[PDB]
Amino acid sequence: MHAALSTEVVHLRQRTEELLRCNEQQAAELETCKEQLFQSNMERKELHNTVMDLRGNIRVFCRIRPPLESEENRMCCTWTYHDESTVELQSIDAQMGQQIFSFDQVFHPLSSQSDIFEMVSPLIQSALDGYNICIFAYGQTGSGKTYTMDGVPESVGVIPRTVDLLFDSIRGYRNLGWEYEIKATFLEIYNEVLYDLLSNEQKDMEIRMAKNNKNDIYVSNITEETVLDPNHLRHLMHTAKMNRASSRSHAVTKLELIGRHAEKQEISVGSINLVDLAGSESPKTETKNIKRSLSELTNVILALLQKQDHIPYRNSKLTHLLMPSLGGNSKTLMFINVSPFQDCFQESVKSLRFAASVNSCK
Amino acid sequence: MHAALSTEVVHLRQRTEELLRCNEQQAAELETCKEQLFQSNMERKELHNTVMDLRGNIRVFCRIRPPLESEENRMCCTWTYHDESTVELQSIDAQAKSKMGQQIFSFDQVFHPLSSQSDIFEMVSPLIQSALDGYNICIFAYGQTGSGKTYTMDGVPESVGVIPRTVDLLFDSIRGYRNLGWEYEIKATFLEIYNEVLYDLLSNETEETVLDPNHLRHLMHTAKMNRATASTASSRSHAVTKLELIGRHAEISVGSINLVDLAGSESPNIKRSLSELTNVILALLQKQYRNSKLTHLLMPSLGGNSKTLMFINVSPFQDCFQESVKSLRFAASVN
Ligand SMILES: Nc1ncnc2c1ncn2[C@@H]1O[C@H](COP(=O)(O)OP(=O)(O)O)[C@@H](O)[C@H]1O
Ligand SMILES: Nc1ncnc2c1ncn2[C@@H]1O[C@H](COP(=O)(O)OP(=O)(O)O)[C@@H](O)[C@H]1O
Ligand SMILES: [Mg+2]
Ligand SMILES: [Mg+2]
Repeated sequence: MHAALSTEVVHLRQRTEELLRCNEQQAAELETCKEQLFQSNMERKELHNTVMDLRGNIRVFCRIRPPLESEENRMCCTWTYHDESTVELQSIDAQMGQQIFSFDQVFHPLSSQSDIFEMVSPLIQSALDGYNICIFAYGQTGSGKTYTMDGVPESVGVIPRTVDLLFDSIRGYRNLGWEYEIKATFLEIYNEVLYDLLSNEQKDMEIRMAKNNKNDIYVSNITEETVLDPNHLRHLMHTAKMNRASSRSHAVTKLELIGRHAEKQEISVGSINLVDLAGSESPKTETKNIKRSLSELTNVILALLQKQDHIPYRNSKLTHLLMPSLGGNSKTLMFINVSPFQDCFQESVKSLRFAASVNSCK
Repeated sequence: MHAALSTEVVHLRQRTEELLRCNEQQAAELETCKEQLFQSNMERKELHNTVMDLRGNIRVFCRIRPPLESEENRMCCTWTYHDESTVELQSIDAQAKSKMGQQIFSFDQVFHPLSSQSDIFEMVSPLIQSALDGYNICIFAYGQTGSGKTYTMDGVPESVGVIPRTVDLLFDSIRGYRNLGWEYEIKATFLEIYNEVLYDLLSNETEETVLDPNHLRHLMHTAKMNRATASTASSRSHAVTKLELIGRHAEISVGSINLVDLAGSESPNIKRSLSELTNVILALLQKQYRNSKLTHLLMPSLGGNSKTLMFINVSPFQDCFQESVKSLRFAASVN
């Protein structure tokens, strides 16, 4: 019947016209809501940045690790916590002035990995909002550096926790229209010489100005993996640590967050630089450059603090590598790891001595 | 053939199922968006608290009231909002931008004339829950007559304000300390001032605890009514409202609440209490009392270790311009 079809058409055009209409109102609401969400996050980002500014763009921490179940009769020095920020160490040698230092926070032998991450988590957000972060673990060998950054399968550290935070955040960000991409890169620094950790073929790399920014950095010939998913990253990390076989080398692991918002044509890029510094201990029993680097690094932070105008980042491979992350907007976390034992008293006092020169900068 | 019109019935069935799927697609994106937008608003407001708590012990909010349903003939000046906390006013006449032509001030928050009573109280909220943690909160209303002070502190039975709204939460909080055990006693109080002569909003010529939510809500409205002031018979009265609290774990958590509705800030009597409050306040901020009955009276639920809060009410009218600028100036001065 032609009349049936004719009637089904007229109805069809009716449902189509009603749907096109109701369909254009959603498009309209979706639009404003989109705009107000972008605008809202934007302010949220700024409100977050203010809080980071108020707690400090450069904060120093202290972490005396618990003693190992295998060597304990080496009477740990005498530790006293004058408050959750100030700590003092005395030696058990029967008779300097005193040895007391202030931090932004002090973690004792019972502070869990989870507890230290809580000092870092806020920064994973800043990196996602386009800021650069640097996280160091400074101290003598055996004091706690590696266990703090990487950790142990039994109890994980800063880096593994950051990746879980990253992917969880990144995943959520999608609901805002941001598509994030992570650039992974791992490297080492023995004698002012850079070594890639995702390859074996020796190749000479070097720090050079970046394409679209003479202020940014670029390491030529290094492996820069574009993370596919957390499996891909887990593979990369395990693979990295693999070839890392030391306490006289600087291990840097950089994750660069490239956020791309398509419909708003806005781009965001921040970076996390997790550094497992080399032993700060003094030579006893040739290690020229290792004392250079560490001092250069601690001088650049001290400069950054007193707002020194022209800073010589190039005076060292490391300080040159992290230069764009030691800049203005940047935030820097510094974990001073320490050993409780007697034999480390003088060494431990050396480490801690950075806490005084940091705030004496006022 | 004409049965060839089955071509269009088919072609249409698709457009139909097309716009149908596309209908259902936008409804999902729009649900996620409102969802996310709501998460993004919460975070923003909490970080905003952390910021205000991190810097000072005194918040300043600015509130611009919309034109009353009866003032379609009053001219307004040009208002400009640059942020959520930066507002500027420009006079209507040219010769006005001839002298320091830039009136722009910054506060912890600026409320548009279309801001709901709930939007306001939402900034105050964080301070009520703070009283049960031991502090002395202090809420103020400042501005000329016809600005929004009373409407903000109290409100209208159709639209409740801060003083009422607190109450609600004040309890919903105790319903939370009464879990493993803790008991509270709401010591309410109601007074006022006229010309340095304190009266009372309860009896006629006076602290009674509260043992019933609506009970507190009663002596509250009683006071509201006992507050018999039709316009300038209230242009010089300071409507204070003490509300001390105490709690012992079921070791006596003492807090407070000091809601105030100051007198018109514009030119007139004495009104020194204000020029006095200002000094007392700027001096506290400077961080280093009986010049007015007011200051002296609430000279403890202030000072150090107490979170205070001030509202600056303004009218969007051109004839108010100097008075407004006078009010923003003051606030800014705190700023
Ligand atoms: N906080 C800690 N808790 C438990 N073990 C720790 C802790 N810190 C360090 N260790 C132990 O120290 C040894 C090597 O750790 P680490 O301190 O990172 O060396 P380095 O200080 O040279 O980086 C390991 O046996 C590790 O388990
Ligand atoms: N934010 C507002 N929204 C709607 N009306 C308001 C607002 N603020 C004040 N008003 C109106 O202004 C009039 C007087 O209010 P109010 O500001 O309390 O005066 P005063 O500042 O002298 O105490 C009332 O009619 C009130 O409804
Ligand atoms: Mg190590
Ligand atoms: Mg009034």
